[PDB]
Amino acid sequence: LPSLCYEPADSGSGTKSEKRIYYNSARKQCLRFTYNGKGGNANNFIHTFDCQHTCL
Repeated sequence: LPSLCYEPADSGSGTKSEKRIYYNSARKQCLRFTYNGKGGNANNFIHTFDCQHTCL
């Protein structure tokens, strides 16, 4: 599994409230989280398919 799949979810730093998807490596599921617009890390997908295809 790619190392980004174990990066913790990170809302970043902006002022937005975007709905994003991250891979929860403890649960082995792609779940919703809130992203603020800027920053964060690579465990941050626009769609669920992107997440499931990368980390499952």
